[PDB]
Amino acid sequence: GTILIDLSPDDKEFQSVEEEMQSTVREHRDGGHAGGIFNRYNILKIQKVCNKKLWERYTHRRKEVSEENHNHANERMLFHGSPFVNAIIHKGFDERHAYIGGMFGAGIYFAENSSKSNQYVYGIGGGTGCPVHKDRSCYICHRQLLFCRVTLGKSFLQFSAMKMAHSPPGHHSVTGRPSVNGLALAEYVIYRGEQAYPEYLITYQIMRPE
Ligand SMILES: Oc1nc(-c2ccccn2)nc2c1CSCC2
Ligand SMILES: [Zn+2]
Repeated sequence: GTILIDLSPDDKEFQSVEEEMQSTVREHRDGGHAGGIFNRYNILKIQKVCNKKLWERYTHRRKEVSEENHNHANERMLFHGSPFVNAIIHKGFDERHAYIGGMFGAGIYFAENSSKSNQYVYGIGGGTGCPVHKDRSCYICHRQLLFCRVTLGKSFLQFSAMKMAHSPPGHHSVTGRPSVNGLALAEYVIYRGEQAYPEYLITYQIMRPE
């Protein structure tokens, strides 16, 4: 079902995805332990994911959420990093892709900062790093993450952990907001796979700083 269409570096679409990817980078408090040490990426490839079946399920669910939220789906483009990016782009988000130990329970987690999702590309805590060198800060191996369409609808806002099986009643997602003793950066959780579509597949390296 899924077709990958390579975007050209001169396309305005490639450029706006690239800029979001680069501009939403932050320096993490773990000193790069999980995701590596870098200030920016080398963006090699951005591909559009075209799967009609997945898109239609996504738009059908988006319609439902929107009608349940005063005609506002509250859609945003958000990043997702995962060792499962290949299964995701062919068959969609399902419960294998959930982060069970997440602070808001087993849902699918998205970030508005690419570097946050970069921490999960090789696994939770960055796992054991790249398959070839077992280096969480590998500059050689090429990484992939997704820039996704996410339907948040009416989002339930939290500053601290609260483990849930689904979005609270009358809500369609949970947003972790940044706070003093809490999160450094935002996080967004959906508990239904049809509320995200993996629109862009980004191949990149983290860059070694000067
Ligand atoms: O992009 C992300 N991915 C994952 C993740 C976790 C387990 C399996 C697959 N992905 N977690 C988070 C983010 C970004 S928001 C913080 C949590
Ligand atoms: Zn490597």
